[PDB]
Amino acid sequence: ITHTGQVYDEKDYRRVRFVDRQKEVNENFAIDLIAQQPVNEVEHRIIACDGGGGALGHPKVYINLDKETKTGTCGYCGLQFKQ
Amino acid sequence: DYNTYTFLDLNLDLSKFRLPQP
Amino acid sequence: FGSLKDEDRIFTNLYGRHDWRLKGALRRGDWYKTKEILLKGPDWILGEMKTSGLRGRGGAGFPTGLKWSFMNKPSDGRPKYLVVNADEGEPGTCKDREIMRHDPHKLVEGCLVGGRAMGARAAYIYIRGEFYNEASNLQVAIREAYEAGLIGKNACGSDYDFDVFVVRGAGAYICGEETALIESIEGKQGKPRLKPPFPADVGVFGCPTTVANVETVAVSPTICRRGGTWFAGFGRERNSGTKLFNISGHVNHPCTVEEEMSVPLKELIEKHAGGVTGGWDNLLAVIPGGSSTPLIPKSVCETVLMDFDALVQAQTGLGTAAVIVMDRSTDIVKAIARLIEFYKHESCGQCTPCREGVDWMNKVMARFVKGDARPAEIDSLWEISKQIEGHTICALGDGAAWPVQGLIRHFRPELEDRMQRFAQQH
Amino acid sequence: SGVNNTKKWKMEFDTRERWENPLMGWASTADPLSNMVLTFSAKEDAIAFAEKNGWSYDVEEKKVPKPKSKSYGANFSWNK
Amino acid sequence: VRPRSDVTHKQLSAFGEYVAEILPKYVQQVQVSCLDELEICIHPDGVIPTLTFLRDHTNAQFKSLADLTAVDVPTRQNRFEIVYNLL
Amino acid sequence: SNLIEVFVDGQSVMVEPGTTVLQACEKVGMQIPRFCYHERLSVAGNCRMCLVEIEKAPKVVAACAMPVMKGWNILTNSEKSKKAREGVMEFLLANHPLDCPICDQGGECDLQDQSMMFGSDRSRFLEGKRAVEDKNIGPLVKTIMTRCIQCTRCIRFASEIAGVDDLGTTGRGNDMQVGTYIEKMFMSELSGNVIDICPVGALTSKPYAFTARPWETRKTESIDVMDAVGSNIVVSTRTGEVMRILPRMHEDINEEWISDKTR
Amino acid sequence: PSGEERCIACKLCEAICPAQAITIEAEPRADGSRRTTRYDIDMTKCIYCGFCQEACPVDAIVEGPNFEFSTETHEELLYNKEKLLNNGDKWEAEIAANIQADYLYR
Amino acid sequence: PTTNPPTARKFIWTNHKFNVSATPEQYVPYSTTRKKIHEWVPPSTPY
Amino acid sequence: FVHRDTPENNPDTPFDFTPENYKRIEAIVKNYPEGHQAAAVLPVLDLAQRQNGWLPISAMNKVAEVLQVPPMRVYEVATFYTMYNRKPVGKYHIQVCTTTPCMLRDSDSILETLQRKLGIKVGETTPDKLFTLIEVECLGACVNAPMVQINDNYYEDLTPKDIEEIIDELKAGKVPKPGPRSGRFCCEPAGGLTSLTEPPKGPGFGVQAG
Ligand SMILES: Cc1cc2nc3c(=O)[nH]c(=O)nc-3n(C[C@H](O)[C@H](O)[C@H](O)COP(=O)(O)O)c2cc1C
Ligand code: SF4
Ligand code: SF4
Ligand code: SF4
Ligand code: FES
Ligand code: FES
Ligand SMILES: [Zn+2]
Repeated sequence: ITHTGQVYDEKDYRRVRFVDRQKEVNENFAIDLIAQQPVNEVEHRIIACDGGGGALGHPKVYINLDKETKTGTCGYCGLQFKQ
Repeated sequence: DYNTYTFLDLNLDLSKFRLPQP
Repeated sequence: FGSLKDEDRIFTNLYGRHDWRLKGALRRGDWYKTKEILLKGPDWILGEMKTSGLRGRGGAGFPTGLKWSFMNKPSDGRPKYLVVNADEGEPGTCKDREIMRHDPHKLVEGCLVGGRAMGARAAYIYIRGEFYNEASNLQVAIREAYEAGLIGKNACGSDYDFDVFVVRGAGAYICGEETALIESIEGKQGKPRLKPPFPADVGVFGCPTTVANVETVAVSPTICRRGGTWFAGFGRERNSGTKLFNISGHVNHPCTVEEEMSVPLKELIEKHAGGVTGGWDNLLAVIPGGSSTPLIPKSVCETVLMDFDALVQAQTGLGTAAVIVMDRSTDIVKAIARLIEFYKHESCGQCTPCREGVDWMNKVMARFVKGDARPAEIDSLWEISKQIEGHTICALGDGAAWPVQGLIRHFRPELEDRMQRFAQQH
Repeated sequence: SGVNNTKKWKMEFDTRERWENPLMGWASTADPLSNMVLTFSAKEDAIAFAEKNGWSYDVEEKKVPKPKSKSYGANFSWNK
Repeated sequence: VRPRSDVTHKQLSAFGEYVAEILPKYVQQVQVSCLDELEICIHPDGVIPTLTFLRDHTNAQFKSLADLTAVDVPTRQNRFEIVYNLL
Repeated sequence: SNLIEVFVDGQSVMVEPGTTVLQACEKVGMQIPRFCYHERLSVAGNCRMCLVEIEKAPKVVAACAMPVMKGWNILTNSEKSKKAREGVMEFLLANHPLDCPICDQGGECDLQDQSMMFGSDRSRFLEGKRAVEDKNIGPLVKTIMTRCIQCTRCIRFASEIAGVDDLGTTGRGNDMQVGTYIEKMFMSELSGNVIDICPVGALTSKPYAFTARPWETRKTESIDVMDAVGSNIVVSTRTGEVMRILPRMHEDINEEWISDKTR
Repeated sequence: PSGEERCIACKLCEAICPAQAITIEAEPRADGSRRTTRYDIDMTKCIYCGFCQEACPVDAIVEGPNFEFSTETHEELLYNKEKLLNNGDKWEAEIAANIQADYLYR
Repeated sequence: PTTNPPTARKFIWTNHKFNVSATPEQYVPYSTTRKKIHEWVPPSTPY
Repeated sequence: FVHRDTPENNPDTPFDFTPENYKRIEAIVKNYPEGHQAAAVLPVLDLAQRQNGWLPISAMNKVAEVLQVPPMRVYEVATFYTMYNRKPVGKYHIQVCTTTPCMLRDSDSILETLQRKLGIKVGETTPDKLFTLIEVECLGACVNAPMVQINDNYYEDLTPKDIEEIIDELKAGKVPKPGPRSGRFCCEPAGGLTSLTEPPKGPGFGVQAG
């Protein structure tokens, strides 16, 4: 159910906690939300993902898009870029 | 004018002269 | 002073004009006293070198005699060796390309004359692979010599047995370095070693070894023939003998001519070679020893004798004595910038200070040519420059820092204006 | 490769139960002397603390790296 | 870098010697930190005597007790280090 | 006999002839900041982060590689030997990708600490950085090699401690990348030690990728039971489940190394 | 903005929390990305210092404007990743405005 | 908010909720981490 | 510097020294001290290139076997030096020297001339694969500043036009008089010898006794 497949077993009693209450979960899951964003087709071997917004984003990092097969993915945003 | 193997082949020719190995 | 006589010059075959082959060499009488000299013994030969006062002749001008002497210590059961670097990579150096191509023999007897001085079992000549044709010339010459019996067992009538080999370089400036020539000879990657295990002590293949600029090996037979005194007389004090001078760039007749070392610079371009293109007034700067040495502007170019002592007083190095001249028609900021590009495309990357430092100066230098960088950045490069100068495993990092230091030292106002020019147009 | 944390002797009490907590899954411990690690400069002083406080002790001798001979020349040995 | 006046490190140092001389039976060590603070160290028996001299001496009146504390160095045989700070 | 006397800041330590300058400082107790020098790996001199200043000498010397000589005073903390570290650390950091909150050698970094202790507080590298394509060296070691400080301890271990002789340097300049030229996995026992021996977090462990962070890990010293060499090991446990087993040094049994199986 | 949670589990928000409030355990997500399996701020333990706001490199954990979250039961005050992420989604518009106003200062 | 609206980011809620504490929508804390020590399930086939 | 196996460039391309080449390899090994065959890596690897300009990964592997050296070692040497192609290369493979000495004597012009002459941009090769243009660094021969190395030959002291002439010679026919296509002989003073004007000396001259 949750982001990590956290689902109390059919016999676990913490399910009593959810009795007469809502088990809080978020419909918007990141694993999926990042996928939607398309691969950025940059034209330089190495590009940088400042995180969007500079100081309001994530530490700046340079990605090597040299591997033709795969696409570079910022360890921070998850945004992907291909040459 | 010299061929691509000039250096190597010339050397081989010199092998006979080349003093014994260590 | 200067004005060496052609008669007292060493490579008469310079500029060709005489068969680089043996015959022409016999008329030159290059192989005249070779048997006798070797018969004299290792010590006597090395002694003549000391008397000569001959310095390096290659990159750093270490006293040749003392250096070679370091392997005149008794053999410890490992064959001693001779390595004659002919990489000739320092930008501006065609100095060596001559002896190798024009007068291969002089170097062949230089090798055996030098060999008995160090008691080397054999000599390997690392001519840069770029010069394939050059190689063709020397082993033809080496082949002639053995056919004659001048080299090999029974070398020139001497019980001494010396074998000379030629090794292919593969387009690396660093291969030139003394510890790195060895590793290329050893077959590993061309990465210099640290000096604590000195080259004589740990040799190639762990056998004592010594490395000489081809010019240094070539003059040793003629210096023994002419005697140290004749040679030592030509130079100024410590700086001695006559060193070939290659003048390239912004000069009317660029050429390599050998002249009395300690020859005034304003004169070198004036008497041999040719006048500074556009008049001596059109001299922005000159780099006396090649790319590694700092360029000197026209303040000293007027009166600077080109001897290593005089240059070190001037803060520049005689080096390979390659004179590169820059008229007032050149963007020095870009001239030196390509030399830093020359060093980023070439340093081995073994040591942290050169690897990142040379790349760091390249990035800053490219911005400096554009003028994008602010004025405060200029003194930073200075600080980046000396971090690289004293911390590097080899001298190339030493060499990369000096041109940067020269540009800031004498042309700081021009770089500031390029700084200013870009800021104004926004 | 720093050795500044291998200098002073420490005496540490034996580890005890760390059961998972049902409500949040946090680790839970019933042993008070667990997180306590006292630092003593010398082996003799630490042994003294155990004796007067009455805790049992089992001292482990310091083991320091043995001297190792190194020299850059070796790597370029004729025959290694 | 903090500004340091050596006037104090000299004044306090001298006083330290003065106290030590006057109370040599108990003063073991007298040091001035690099922070210009004196720290006479006394044998436990000198608690009464050293304090009294400081509370009632014309050339060293130390009327109020800022604090009494005890660091605990377990390694140290004498575990506690009673520290009395006076003004 | 065979006991030169060298002074480390005037402490007259005495060392067997042959001891390096770094080793001389160790017996006094001082520790030269070092990268690319491991006790049981050959001296290489790649980093030059250990430059010290023997007294009355024009240039600073390489600690890990300079045979000490009689009389020398090391001046390890000399204003000079600090510029010789404040300026090297400038370089290692310049091409470094700042993903320290990705680098799981976060608190286990000999490059942040040697930077927080022996280096400067800022940066002047206003230029751009470099990036090196990663490599799937294996299923145990995750080589995020854009982190590599080209210290060549891997290429040594992979040749000297283990006889793999596969890892090697490729190219020259600032794009010397120390990865297998063709993609052949580094398959050998003793493989995981590369993780422990790379001070940078370029190549680290793939199973223990992001499960923890070292300050939290409670470290209990125990014995290897997988094999009969009985190698000493430290089991790093967080909140009661083991997170990592890494080696702890036993001169006689496992001297800083452990098998691929038992970690 | 894309929808990928900012936290990358560096876990120094846990390191600098004065009260030991934040508990983080992580594992590489299927995507291969670094993410926190469990992020639990115990608000009763938290003393609202705001250092976590300070420490985060990606600034994933922020001190949100709402002060009215009084709860009938003690358990509700303990917060897991889903409540905080939901709290983040609800107040993101104002949090973004607040960070926008104060980032130059920091 | 009318004058300068806020930034919309295609995850932010459209219906924001008040204190749900007394109502059954309330957060009930739970560990989101999966099991750690999986166990050997016996063999169901009689030996 | 990564060899991602490709159908063309990968070991499926079998490599083996022609019988003659192997003979050459043997001599090369003889020069070096016995027990130090590994030292012949560079020379042998070059011979491989002589055989096949591409010098494919397979070739590198063969070199290793022939010299009984770890495969990685061959790779290191190949990826370190620059005279090794490690890819397919043009029949002519011209290289233009662009260090400051040459540039100061207008090397850039030559490169530009070639770019359009060749119709191919630097770092690239002609469609017929006849010519590959590379901006190489100091190739020595600086005195004859304007200079380029076509294949092994060194064409020097060239004015833009000269190259076009040379390229044409290469494009139709062969052996286009390789060398400095200028009035100067080698690196002599262009106008006239500043020295060495007089005849050379003779054996024994000014020799110290013995
Ligand atoms: C980066 C670098 C490149 C070098 N290139 C050359 C060269 O091309 N030719 C040369 O003779 N020496 C060169 N040297 C100097 C050699 O390392 C060595 O000092 C010299 O060849 C010794 O010869 P000598 O005793 O005749 O001076 C170079 C040094 C460095 C650091
Ligand atoms: S290695 Fe990992 S941790 Fe150490 S500095 Fe580089 S990134 Fe930060
Ligand atoms: S990988 Fe680790 S060890 Fe191998 S070089 Fe890069 S940093 Fe040094
Ligand atoms: S919250 Fe910020 S700091 Fe705490 S882990 Fe996630 S990212 Fe790192
Ligand atoms: S440790 Fe001194 S060179 Fe790296
Ligand atoms: S720079 Fe082109 S010849 Fe040396
Ligand atoms: Zn990103």
